[PDB]
Amino acid sequence: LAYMEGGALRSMSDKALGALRLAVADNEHLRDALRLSEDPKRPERKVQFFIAVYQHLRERIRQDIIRTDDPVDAIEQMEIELARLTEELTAREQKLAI
Amino acid sequence: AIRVTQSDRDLFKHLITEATSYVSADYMRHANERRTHLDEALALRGELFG
Amino acid sequence: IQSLTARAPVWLAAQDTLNQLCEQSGETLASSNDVTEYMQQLLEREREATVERDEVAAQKRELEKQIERLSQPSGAEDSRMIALAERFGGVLLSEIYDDITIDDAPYFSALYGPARHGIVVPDLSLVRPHLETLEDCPEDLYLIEGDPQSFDDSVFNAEEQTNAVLVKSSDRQWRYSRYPELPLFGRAARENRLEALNLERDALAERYATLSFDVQKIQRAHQAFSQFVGKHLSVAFDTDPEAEIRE
Amino acid sequence: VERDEVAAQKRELEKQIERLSQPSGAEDSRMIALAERFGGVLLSEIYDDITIDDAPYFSALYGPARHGIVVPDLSLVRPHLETLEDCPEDLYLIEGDPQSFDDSVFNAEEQTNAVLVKSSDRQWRYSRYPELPLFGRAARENRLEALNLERDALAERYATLSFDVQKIQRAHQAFSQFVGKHLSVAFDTDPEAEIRE
Repeated sequence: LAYMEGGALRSMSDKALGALRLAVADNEHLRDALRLSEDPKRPERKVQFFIAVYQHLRERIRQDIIRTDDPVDAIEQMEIELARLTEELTAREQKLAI
Repeated sequence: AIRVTQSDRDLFKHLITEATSYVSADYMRHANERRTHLDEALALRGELFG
Repeated sequence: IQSLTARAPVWLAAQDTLNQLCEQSGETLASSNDVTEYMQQLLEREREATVERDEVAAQKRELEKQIERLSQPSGAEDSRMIALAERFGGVLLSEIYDDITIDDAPYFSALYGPARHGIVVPDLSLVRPHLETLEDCPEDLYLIEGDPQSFDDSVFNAEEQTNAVLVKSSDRQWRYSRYPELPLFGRAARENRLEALNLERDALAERYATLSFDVQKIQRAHQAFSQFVGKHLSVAFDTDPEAEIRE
Repeated sequence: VERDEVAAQKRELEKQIERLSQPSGAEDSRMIALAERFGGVLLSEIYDDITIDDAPYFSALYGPARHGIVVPDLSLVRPHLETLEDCPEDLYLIEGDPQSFDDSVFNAEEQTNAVLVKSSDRQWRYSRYPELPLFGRAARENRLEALNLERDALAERYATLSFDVQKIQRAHQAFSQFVGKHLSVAFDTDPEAEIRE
């Protein structure tokens, strides 16, 4: 992004915020943090919001089947699980009984 | 199982993307603003001194 | 400077994707040829992991088939035998010996030999008309005559020996059966053995799960590298523009 | 992936053919040793040459007893019986002349594609006609050749797939070299016009 003008950066930021408002509608902690983040004169608030998001995700990982703490890395494991489960779903068809 | 994992993956993948973009774009905009301020300071300093 | 500036963003995007990709792997890439050789090593790991996966799958299939033979109703060649048991006024022999103890089970299994899973039918002439119709049955069907409710020991020319039994089946014919372990009859503890088999098959299922996961991981890694080269080589491994612009 | 698949199937066929150890189709040597230990001969060895047309009928007739020793005495076995431990778990023995083996005692009655045998008092045995009978083997070379035909078909398919993969890899190397040495100028316009200007 270093080789872009500020107008494009603001456009992306605004559209991302538009998506976030809907994504985070139900939660309250994240909603409060996002609310606090939008004053341009206090930048660290945005990174604090980011930290809140990451922690919130880490609680929801369900490590019974997954081990990565970083969610971004956990995406690949969910993808692998989908592929493997779809493969197991194939067929057996040895059906014969009383 | 495929249903549950599908829901979890969709949620993660969308929320993480929006959070990351929203935060990082502003971070870089601040970096560029600081660079512009430094350039302005040096230019006006140079011509003032000369 | 204008040329370098136009070129820069593409090179930077390419570098970020490359760093993510190689860091995701254990080895660090440095050139196009290097990436290709890494492709080849990835293929070799695919075709090894798949072999172990398939072999474990074969063992698991054998285990389920073995377990299934011991299931129902009195574990036997159940596919046709149950219908064949009711289509004549008879009872399955293995079912008559459902209750026998573990100590007499090997003896009886040796005694009855292949005929363990025959049917008891007290006349054997009433089947003679039905018989021509049997086109759907095990390749060797055994029939015995006696009272199904209080069946007497079939007249065998039997003779007990050390850990074995001798029998005269016919004039000028004898059979000699050695005591097996974990027999057919006594289908009370044969549930004990299928319990042992369930415990055995659990491990195969677990191991197969891990191997399949590994194969999928390798396949997706190859997909990632292919996607990369599809979208990336135009500027891969080129010299850094930040440096030259600074200069 | 496909050439590896074909190689695996060809291994399976080769394993199946190898399982035809001796002479063509494996026969248990332990039974030969047992036939040596008692005066007699292995039954399949006696009927190994019967016609393929009647072979399924005979195999249906004998049932499990197909693998057994023809001992005309039955006096040598009984003393040695308690001495037998390595033998197959269900050993079968028949009495008759090994050189000219008279029909075994079966009250056999022939049904449509099946046989019925009154084995003993209060016992009948019923069997259907199989294929690949133990008798009338004649080495069953035709099955070995059918398996060889299948194996050679798999080998040929494997050869074609290996050749195809080699072609594809060569094309890949060509492209790698090209983007390594001409990509910087690929698809650009002719400079002579600009030079003229």
